[PDB]
Amino acid sequence: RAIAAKFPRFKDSAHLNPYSSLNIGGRTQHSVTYTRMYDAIEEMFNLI
Amino acid sequence: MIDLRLEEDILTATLPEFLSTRPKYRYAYTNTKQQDIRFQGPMRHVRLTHLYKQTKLWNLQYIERELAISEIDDALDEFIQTFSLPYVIEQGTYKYNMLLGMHAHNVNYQDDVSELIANNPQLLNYLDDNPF
Amino acid sequence: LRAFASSFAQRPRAGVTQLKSLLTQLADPLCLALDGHVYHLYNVMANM
Amino acid sequence: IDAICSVEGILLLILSRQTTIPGYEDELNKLRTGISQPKVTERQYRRARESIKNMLGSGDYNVAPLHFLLHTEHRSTKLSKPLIRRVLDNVVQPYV
Amino acid sequence: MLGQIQARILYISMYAFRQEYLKFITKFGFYYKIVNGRKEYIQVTNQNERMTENNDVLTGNLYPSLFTDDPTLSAIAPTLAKIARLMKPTTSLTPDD
Amino acid sequence: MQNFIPNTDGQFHSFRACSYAVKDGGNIYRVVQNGDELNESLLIDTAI
Amino acid sequence: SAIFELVNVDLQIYQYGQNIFNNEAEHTILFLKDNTNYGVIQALQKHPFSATHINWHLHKHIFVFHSREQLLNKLLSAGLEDSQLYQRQKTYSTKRGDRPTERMVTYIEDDHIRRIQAVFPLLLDNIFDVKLHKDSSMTWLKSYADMIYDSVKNSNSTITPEIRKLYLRMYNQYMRIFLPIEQYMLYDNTCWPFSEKITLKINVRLISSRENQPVLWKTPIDTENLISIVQPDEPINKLNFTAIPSTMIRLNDNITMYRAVKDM
Repeated sequence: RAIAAKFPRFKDSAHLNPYSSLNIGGRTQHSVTYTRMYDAIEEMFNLI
Repeated sequence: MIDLRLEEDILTATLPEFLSTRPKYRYAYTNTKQQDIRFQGPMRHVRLTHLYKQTKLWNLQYIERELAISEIDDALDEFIQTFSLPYVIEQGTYKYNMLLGMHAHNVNYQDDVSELIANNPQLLNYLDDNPF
Repeated sequence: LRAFASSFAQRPRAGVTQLKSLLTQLADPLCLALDGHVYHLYNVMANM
Repeated sequence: IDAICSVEGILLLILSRQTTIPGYEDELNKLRTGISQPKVTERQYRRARESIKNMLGSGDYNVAPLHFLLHTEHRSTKLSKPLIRRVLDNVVQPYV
Repeated sequence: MLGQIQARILYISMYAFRQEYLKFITKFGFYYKIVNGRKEYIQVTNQNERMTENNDVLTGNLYPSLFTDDPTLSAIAPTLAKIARLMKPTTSLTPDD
Repeated sequence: MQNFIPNTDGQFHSFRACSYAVKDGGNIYRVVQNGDELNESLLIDTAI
Repeated sequence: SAIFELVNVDLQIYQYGQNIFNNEAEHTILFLKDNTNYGVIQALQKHPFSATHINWHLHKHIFVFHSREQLLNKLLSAGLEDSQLYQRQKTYSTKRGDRPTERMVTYIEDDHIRRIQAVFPLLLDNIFDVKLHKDSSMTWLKSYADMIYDSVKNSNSTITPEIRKLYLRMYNQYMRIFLPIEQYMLYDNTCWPFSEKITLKINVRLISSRENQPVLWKTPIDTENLISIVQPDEPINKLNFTAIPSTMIRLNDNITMYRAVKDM
């Protein structure tokens, strides 16, 4: 959608959405980032 | 190296192959201290995403020593009952194309076409030619 | 209804038939007034 | 409950041309020659029902639940030729 | 209210017992239906799907999982059957002459 | 006399609550579940 | 007898299947208060899912199921068993027991279940690899039970033609048990007073595969009749067809060049 309006972009550019969705086909799974955060905390406190 | 896509073309009516006895692998071990485990057969598209943590498969690639053999076996068995793919069987013969499926599982349903899959996984099935 | 029974089965399907009955019961007297009174009006207007 | 059922029945008798009784069948075609089906609809049906209700009563009670029943009419209760059946995902089954 | 019961059970166990819950959700899935005389399961494709809270379960051919006999339930994931078993009534069906 | 529709049949395993209804020429009235109002959904609470 | 004279209630007990760690009663047997036949018909009228054998034990037990489609599988299993029993009876190799027949009776006026139970006593010849090669067998039964209405209702069939009358009887009675000419010689008097020496079996002899090992055909050259290639309006036929994968039955290119070591 960026290029299709002839904005200035390097042809075939990209980006990194840091997050995920919450509406995969209209079912709302549980926001995976929560898991990626929770296991991190868990591992770190186990280590400490 | 590249385009090892070999038209494996498994058949939809046999995707319950999953419960295979620890799908054949290839172990190796050298002084690089790697623990390399190649995957033989139709399973070179599976990528242990940031899921599967705390599964045995992860915690073994920290074992510094030489890797025992039975560990590979029972850990693979413990892993295979977690892994899954989307499919639907219907009347007639159909091939599965085994690629978009593995992919939309390889990345856990985050790119647009995965929405076309998770919501309706018949489009993965296809007849004689042109799975796309 | 057949559409519901395809994608979303974990959802309830009583309201659909409920308002099916509602819509029919509400459309009866409307169409009554339509074919019983307007028809003649359209004949007249068609001869204007 | 027998009282409300009999009310509904008798009212079902003088409407809904598609039902007779085992016998006469003609003085019905003498009686119901005043309704002029199918100009009849809800607004009329409820008037019939409540007018029948307000002419019963000579010792029988039929008041409080009967009030609550003349109360609930927001679902288009027309009821011509009822049949009890089973229901599988709102697909009526035939009588086994 | 099996829908509610199962929903809350599963939402609470979602991280305390991840291994068991994961294996369970991918083998059985939290819904199942009978087809001819036998019953099969409709598993979950995506790894994590927050099961809907309310659902039109008990009326019609869509049974709730986590409540089948199926001792495989016990084998695959303990600490879950070890709960579901604690709930089934198991008294009688005495008729009423 | 009041209680005739049984509430359960033992196992929460193959129960499938009653499915009788009346058909009235297209229109359908179930007996166990009808999203029409005047049937207050009960708010029971564990706290008992 | 003492019990029933003392209590006067029907007695119901369950059967909890194999694999001990299961507790759900897949069905329930039920004993009657009056071992006579009239009581059997009576109690069978109610209890909306029921069946009973023909063995004398009939007088003492009726069955009660759970669902509509839990009957089907039990009836089909009992039918396979009756096939085996009819066979082993044919050669007078009857084991140290009883129960002339295995089939069931029921009062479910279900088109499907009645179709099955009617078409069944005409296919009591073949052997159905019971549980050793279990298979589409029951599905095939249901299909062939369906693929007769296209024949017994329409004309232009292999009805030849009397099978109509016989099949219509079998489908319309529900009370008689139809025994081929052999079994009737054994079913004496003490069961359902509703039976008949059926005969005129339908001629379909089907083969049975061996263990998983495959099958080979030896397409012939001698015959007496022919079969048509593509519809009698057109030249060349083209069956544009699918193919098998290689993860299925593989391809060996290894040419066996040696028997015992001398050949080297």
